[PDB]
Amino acid sequence: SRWQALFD
Amino acid sequence: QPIFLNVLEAIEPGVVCAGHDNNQPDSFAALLSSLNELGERQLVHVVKWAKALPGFRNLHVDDQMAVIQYSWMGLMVFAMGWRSFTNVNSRMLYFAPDLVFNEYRMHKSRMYSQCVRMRHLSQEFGWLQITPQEFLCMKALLLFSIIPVDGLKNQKFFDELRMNYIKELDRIIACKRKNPTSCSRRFYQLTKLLDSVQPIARELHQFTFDLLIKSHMVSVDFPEMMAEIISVQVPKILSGKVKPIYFHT
Ligand SMILES: C[C@]12CCC(=O)C[C@@H]1CC[C@@H]1[C@@H]2CC[C@]2(C)[C@@H](O)CC[C@@H]12
Repeated sequence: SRWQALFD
Repeated sequence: QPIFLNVLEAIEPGVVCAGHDNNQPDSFAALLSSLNELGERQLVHVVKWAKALPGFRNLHVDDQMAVIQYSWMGLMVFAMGWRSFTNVNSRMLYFAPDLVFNEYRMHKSRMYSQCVRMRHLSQEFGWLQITPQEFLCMKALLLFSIIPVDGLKNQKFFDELRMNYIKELDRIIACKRKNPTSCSRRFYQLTKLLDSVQPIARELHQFTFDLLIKSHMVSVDFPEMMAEIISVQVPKILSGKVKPIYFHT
């Protein structure tokens, strides 16, 4: 998930 | 020293290209697939921008993801309106340097009525003589303008943060005016402008959701993050679980 990786 | 404005101007995202092949015909599939890619790309910049905003990190990590997931449409449309205004004088929709919509494309994309409304928004920047500072404070406020009706994890800090950004906008208006009637008139005009963004974002939300459902039948590609947010978060807005915060009734 690129999204979670964006926050992480 | 205007610390707040210093920050907003410093973190403002730069140019983002859609990567559109301007050589191929203006088809619905091609135009929308490129608009989807642009969104995916701008999503990255919106996340980095938001995290660098004053006080944003005080929000619970889950609330941070939530407000971004609900407000991105409005945030992107508002900034696009500003780009159009400052670039093509609001005569065309300046989505990206490589993806400018003329009337033909507005029709081809099958979202001409929505594009007309976005053009109107864009013209308002001109009609109201919105300054770059007003634009920046208003855009920051749009991030805090849509939340779940059941509230956020730490709703109380979200409320304080939103209140502070309203205070900053009011301050920017008063930092350039001495008369109370003028300040009061301006604050009215700007809060009215902010409110007008929601109806537009709503139409786009409905449009993109419907498009996602049958994207495989119309040959429209949806990037990963866009597909996830549109099938998980957008439906919460369309079903009434998440609602905009209007200034006026
Ligand atoms: C946010 C974007 C892309 C970023 C921008 O400049 C504003 C523009 C408004 C229309 C959106 C588009 C992203 C992709 C969408 C959501 C399409 O699926 C239908 C409406 C499009």
